[PDB]
Amino acid sequence: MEESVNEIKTLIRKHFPERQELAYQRDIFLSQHHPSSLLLEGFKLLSSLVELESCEAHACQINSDQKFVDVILSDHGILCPTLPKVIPDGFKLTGKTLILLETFVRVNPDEFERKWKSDMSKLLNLKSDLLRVGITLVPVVDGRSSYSNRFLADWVVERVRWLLIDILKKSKFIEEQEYQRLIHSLSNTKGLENIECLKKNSLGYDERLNESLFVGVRGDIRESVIREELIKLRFWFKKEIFDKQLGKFKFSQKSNLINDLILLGSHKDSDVPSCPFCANKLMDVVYSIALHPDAVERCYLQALSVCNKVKGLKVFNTRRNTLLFLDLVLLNLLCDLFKTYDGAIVRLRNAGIVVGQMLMLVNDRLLDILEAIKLIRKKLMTSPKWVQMCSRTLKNSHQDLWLQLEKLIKHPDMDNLMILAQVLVSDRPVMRYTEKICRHQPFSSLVEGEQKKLFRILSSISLALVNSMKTSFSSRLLINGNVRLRECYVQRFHLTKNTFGLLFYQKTGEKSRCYSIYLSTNGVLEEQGSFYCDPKRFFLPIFSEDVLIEMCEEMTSWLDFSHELMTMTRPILRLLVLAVLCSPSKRNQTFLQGLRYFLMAYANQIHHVDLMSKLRVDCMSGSEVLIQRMAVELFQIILSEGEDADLYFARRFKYLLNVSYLCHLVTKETPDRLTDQIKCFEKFVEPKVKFGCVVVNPPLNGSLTLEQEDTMIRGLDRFFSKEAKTSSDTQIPGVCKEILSFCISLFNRGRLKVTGELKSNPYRVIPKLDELGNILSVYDKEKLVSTCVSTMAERFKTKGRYNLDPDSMDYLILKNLTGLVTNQEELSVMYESLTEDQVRAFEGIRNDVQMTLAKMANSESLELLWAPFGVMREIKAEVSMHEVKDFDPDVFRSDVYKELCDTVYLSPYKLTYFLEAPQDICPLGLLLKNLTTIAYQEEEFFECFKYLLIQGHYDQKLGSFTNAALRNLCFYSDDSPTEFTSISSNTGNLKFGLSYKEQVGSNRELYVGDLNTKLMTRLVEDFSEAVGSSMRYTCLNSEKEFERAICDMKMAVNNGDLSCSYDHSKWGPTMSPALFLSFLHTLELKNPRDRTKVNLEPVMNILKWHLHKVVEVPINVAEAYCVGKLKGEEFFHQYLQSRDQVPSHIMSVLDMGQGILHNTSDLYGLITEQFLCYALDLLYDVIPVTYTSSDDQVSLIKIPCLSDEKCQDRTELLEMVCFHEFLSSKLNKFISPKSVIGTFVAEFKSRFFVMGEETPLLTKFVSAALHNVKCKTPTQLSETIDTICDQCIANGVSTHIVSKISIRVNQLIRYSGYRETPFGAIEEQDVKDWVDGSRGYRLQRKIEAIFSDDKETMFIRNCARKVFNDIKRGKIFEENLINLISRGGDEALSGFLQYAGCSEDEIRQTLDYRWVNLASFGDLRLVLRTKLMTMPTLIKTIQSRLSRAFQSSVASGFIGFCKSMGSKCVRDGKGGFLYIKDIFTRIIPCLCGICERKPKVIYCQKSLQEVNQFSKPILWDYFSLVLTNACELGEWVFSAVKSPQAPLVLCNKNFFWAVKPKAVRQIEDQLGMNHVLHSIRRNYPKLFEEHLAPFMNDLDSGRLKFLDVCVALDMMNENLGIISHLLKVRDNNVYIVKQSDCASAHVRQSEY
Amino acid sequence: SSLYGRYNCKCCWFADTNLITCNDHYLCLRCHQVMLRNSDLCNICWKPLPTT
Ligand SMILES: [Mg+2]
Ligand SMILES: [Zn+2]
Ligand SMILES: [Zn+2]
Repeated sequence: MEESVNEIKTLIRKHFPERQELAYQRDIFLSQHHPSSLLLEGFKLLSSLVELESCEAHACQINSDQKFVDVILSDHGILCPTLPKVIPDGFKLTGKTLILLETFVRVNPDEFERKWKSDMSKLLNLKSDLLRVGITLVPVVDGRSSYSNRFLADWVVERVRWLLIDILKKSKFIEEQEYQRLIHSLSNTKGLENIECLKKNSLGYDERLNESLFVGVRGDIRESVIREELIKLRFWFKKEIFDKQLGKFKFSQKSNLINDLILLGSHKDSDVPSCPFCANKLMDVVYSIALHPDAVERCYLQALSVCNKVKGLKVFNTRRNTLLFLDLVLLNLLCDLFKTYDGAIVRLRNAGIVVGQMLMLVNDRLLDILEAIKLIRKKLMTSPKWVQMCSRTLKNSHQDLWLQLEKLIKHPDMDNLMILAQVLVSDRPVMRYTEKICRHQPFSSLVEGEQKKLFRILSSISLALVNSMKTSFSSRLLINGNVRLRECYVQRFHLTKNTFGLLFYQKTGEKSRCYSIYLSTNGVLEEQGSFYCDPKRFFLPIFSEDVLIEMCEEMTSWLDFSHELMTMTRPILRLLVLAVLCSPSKRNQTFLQGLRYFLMAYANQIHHVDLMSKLRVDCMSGSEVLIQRMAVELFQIILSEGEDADLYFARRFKYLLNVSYLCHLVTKETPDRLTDQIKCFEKFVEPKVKFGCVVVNPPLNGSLTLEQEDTMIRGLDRFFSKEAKTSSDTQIPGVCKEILSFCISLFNRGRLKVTGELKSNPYRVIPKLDELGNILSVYDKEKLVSTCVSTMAERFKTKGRYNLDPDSMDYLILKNLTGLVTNQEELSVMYESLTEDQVRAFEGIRNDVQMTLAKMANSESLELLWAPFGVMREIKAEVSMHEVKDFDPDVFRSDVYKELCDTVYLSPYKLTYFLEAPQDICPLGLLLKNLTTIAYQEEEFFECFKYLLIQGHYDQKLGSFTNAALRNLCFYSDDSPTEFTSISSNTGNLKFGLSYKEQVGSNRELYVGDLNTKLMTRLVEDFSEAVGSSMRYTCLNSEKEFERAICDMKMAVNNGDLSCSYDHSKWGPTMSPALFLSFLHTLELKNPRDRTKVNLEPVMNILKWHLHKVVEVPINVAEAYCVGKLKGEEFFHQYLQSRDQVPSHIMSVLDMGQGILHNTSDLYGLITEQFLCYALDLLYDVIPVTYTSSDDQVSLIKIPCLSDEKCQDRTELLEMVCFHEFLSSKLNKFISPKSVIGTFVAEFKSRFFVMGEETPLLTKFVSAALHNVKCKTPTQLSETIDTICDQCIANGVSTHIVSKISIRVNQLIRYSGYRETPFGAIEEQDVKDWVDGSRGYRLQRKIEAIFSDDKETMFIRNCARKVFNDIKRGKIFEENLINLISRGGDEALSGFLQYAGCSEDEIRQTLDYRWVNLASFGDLRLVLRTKLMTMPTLIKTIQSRLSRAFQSSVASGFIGFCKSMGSKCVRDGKGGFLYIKDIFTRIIPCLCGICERKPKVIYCQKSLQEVNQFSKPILWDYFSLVLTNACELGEWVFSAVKSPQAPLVLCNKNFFWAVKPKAVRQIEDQLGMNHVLHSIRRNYPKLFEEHLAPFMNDLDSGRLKFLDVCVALDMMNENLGIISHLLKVRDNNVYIVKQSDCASAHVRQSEY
Repeated sequence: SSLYGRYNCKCCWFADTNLITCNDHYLCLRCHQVMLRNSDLCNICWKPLPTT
């Protein structure tokens, strides 16, 4: 009895041997008694159990005797050569197609993925060399989090998983080298700092690593050495750097600035013409249209609706017979109406259907006469029937009502169809691909109506431009350097009573194309132009032709002081805002955002000397010359005028600043992805190659070679070797140890303005990194192919005879990609939610799955006849890229083979390589013959050639003492840290990966990390966040001192201190973790309680790992460089010269990951900035104060005396500020040329304070409101635009621009299924509802503005006043209402009117006004454009509250939203979704009294019988809003509204003052937890409604007053949202308004 | 300095000569008669212009 036969040797009699064999490992487990064997043969048995469950879950045979893949293929006869020799857990091999699986179990989310990637890429290396045998391999690996098998379950916690490690730890004294591996594996725990338990072995590299970091940094120097050193440094600086004019800063002059601006942007020496219209191909089309240069249609559009409904459901075989059947139908309908009606083609059918020789067709397409009929006579003469053979498939396989007539018939009457083709004679478009006659009138002479009309036509064109992506991304034409347009697409837009406008194009997708606007007024076509444009850059000016005109008119109204300055700058600004939109580019952003630096340099006194070299962005493409001329010519007409020039300079300053912020009109996202993915790799590696510390491909398991250590030490030695008396200025990265040691030494003893006080003790799915931002990874694609092959390879094993594979495989694929939320309807709504690139991803998966399943069937090297014929111009001259280059024949190119190299190869005499008939449910073993026949018949020829070359067997390359390294377990956790060097952590080297982030100036880089390297970074960032949170002047992650910096900086500009605005450059790439190590090594940071030194050694050992980190070269730039130059960039130089296989990993001393060590560098830039404050306070008379924010700062320096004339010494601040810049170079902080010094203007985080008030930024907030429409539901985007129009009216915009953004977002919802909701989006026609109001008061004013008589909404406010006075004051008190709220609303509203005392003659009179809902029985099922593989209302956000990457476009979001509002979206109870057209076509049209106060939003009861289940009242919602806001603001809401007397007062437009939000007096006083305990005492106890993250009895009190009536209203009514409000503080509370927006606002008193 | 704001006039920022005072702010002598014959005995609002 050694406590080993306790419940191991005798409990093993109790398990289930319910599968493969009898005792196989248990017989050789009974035998042993020696514990060294008894444990080793015990965990092997448990792992055999885990793999035996995991194989029969995937239905494979166990790898029996640990045999290799070579001998397991040579068992059956497939003789394969040498191979990477991997051991699988199991194997299937159903005949030339093998599944290989591995299983594992890792408990932790960190070491799960680092085993999954390891065995995945151990399997996926094996696939690339199974060409010699030609076997398709499919790998699958299952990792789980437990041992939850089928055999013995589930009191395994008392089984061998717990006590085998007890047997190990007890009997350790037998020979085994005992591990933390076996404890960490066999046990089960679920991670923070105190990493000091690891071993810390050291190597001979680490001592010379410490001889280069910690040598000259001492920091115990006494002060009177340092003061003498600084005085000597100032003497040297004023002798040999300054007074020789080698400083970096200089004074400004008010003439040389604007006389170097007009030689900077104003291109005088270009041949571009002077008028703007001729310079841009899209801007004269807008000019040409801006001057003017029903009983038949109802019988055509309804038939076309039926037609493309037939196109929706898959009916026929191919995707061309659908188009031929449908144009036969439309062509017979064309012949029909020609003879019945009198108002024919000549009079009435030229209202859009025929355009002259061409007619409308299925998916917004056009096709001409006499080529439609020449095309339909092709196969109808070869194939005999083709109509009765094909209309039978619509006769008994559709819903079989046809919705049609005698249109779909046999061989059409060609005789009168020739009369048709000769009436419609000729006018056919051009659509030209591919000069000095100025017929364009000057813009300043056009009357105001035609200028506004040029805005309108851009709105209409841009709407048609965005709609040009609605076309299906897999539909092609029939027939398929200017051209002549036979067939094309069309997107017609409407202008006036008879005029039209068309937009021809010829491809489908979401990128830039050739477009050609025509104009067909009365059937007469007309040329208007042609242009290239990228359509998803044009989302902004869609319905905004009154936001932009009122914006430009507000900016003009600021210049009120003088006419002939606003009658002169009015058309220049209009053409500026027009030409910016008509050509968006990154170059226009990077020009226009750089003029605020010019304006500050003109405003302040001192500026950098390389300022005018940074303002210049070089030009392309002609129109940018004119936009630069208009930018630099609008400046010198505001400033630099005659004798009264700088008269009111504050208005001119904010005017030109808001002109400079028109770079936010142009779209923030990327123009192309691959050019930015290149441009953010030659911005990552260009500082490192110049500095010279690049190693490529480190050995990556920790250890390094010799020369890589030497390069790392040489980079370290160059870093810490700047000399304190030389001229290596702000260009070269490093740090001198003398001034750094001065900074540390004055920080340790307390002499800086921040010390080591240190309150609050500072210790307190599976993505791959090569391919970031891509749609489908490699790992994810073989996951998904493995999923569908192993799923549908056993579906027709237990249900069929391998003979049934329909288009439900596409339902497998689509429900794996898009998840969920059947069978050719939701398959249609899933396929119409994939963007074009991920449509191509879908197609590339499904042909791969079909290829594998075609190879799945079993039930030759003697006959390979000719896959192409060997008498044409090729045998294997260029198709030799099948056995050497381009490894698999699936990615065989066709680019140089343009259009008819392939179809000549596609003429055999229909042999065995093709199949005789097209199938639909073709059995396996004959799929690829079906596929090549269905691609031959398709007129899709290169696909058929690839299927022949797969068919012709062209994929081969002519094949014709123990316990040491047994990681062969399912749970032995090798990926767990035990030891660590200075570079490693026993696991790896802290990988990272690159992407970009799409700012508006230039795309900043962005580093992501592995899961193991995302918590180490979190440890260090949280530590330095704590240490900096003890300090006082940083401003990165706080708000109290940010408002205090604002309150100091307003005072400093208003009194006259020197307020210098600084900006550092290349803060990311030039910092290094060696700098943070050498800084932090000798700090003190004394503890709060006992004042003892903090052990900073764990953060040293993490920052050494950060120093020695590795990154991944992105695979899309590593292919685009090897494609380039085919055997001119600084990164490309260090890609061609490397004599390895390829560079993929980059390791260097530099770079300090962008956002990865952000708070630590905030500490560094705080302490060294306070040191420079000390040095400038010592060496001068000034007293500085700074507000660093980890990238930039502001410094409010004041000068004590001599504010008098004849200075001669005070105007030599230049050596002071140049010396600040010199020392900042000495520390590491390089100052950029965008950093302007002086009085009158200060700027910090773009806030721009000024002598008078501040400068409001109209343009930034309006252009942020316009293209920030990201859409999930209409109420979601409605409150989103409410918060944006809230925070942009805090900052001084007027209410008219807010109301026109509101009208834009209302009309932008209504371009889809939604008709009009009384809640709408937001308040059109508003004034005062923003300061003393919230979302509830704006919806209340909207509903009170519907009833514009103030007689019906009153009698609801009086009821609310009665119930509210009877909850708080006297003689009635209500305490029983939760049963009345939850009973639905109608009877609830009658019950709350019963408390007030009402007659039955009026309690149903007010129950009559009612509105149609669409989210009554739930929410609308709309599937939106999101990523591949990415119950009541407030309960989900309270569950989100109790628990405390790749980017996308906006125009594609609106196209996906508009496609998911015409599907079966609305829900109706029992399932069975319907349309919105179906619901709104059943409404009975009546003039029933109620429908004549605001028609088709407010309906009467008697006109909603047929649709009565979607019908709620608004007086219930009006009562609910009036009650639940007066919970939390005011008793004034129950009064009336009257005019505020509107006298003839001073009508100034420029007397902006600030107001405080008055009368937001609540009742309840500091909620936050007192509703969660209220959500059980009066609610039904749904505290267990998914009781996640409890605060119950571990982490409750309550009894707050009104929440009993004021949470149930939020619980049942869908769109109040009051508990999201009262659990949050207000975001603005600083409201700044005009003078006449407070003398013309509605006055709603409390009691009046 | 601390009373009043710096010494410049608010109208044109760039003017520190023998200017005159005004209610909460200074005015240059050019800007005084300009804003006196611009509109009225005031701005559109009331910052400026005490009498001579
Ligand atoms: Mg700044
Ligand atoms: Zn012209
Ligand atoms: Zn003045």
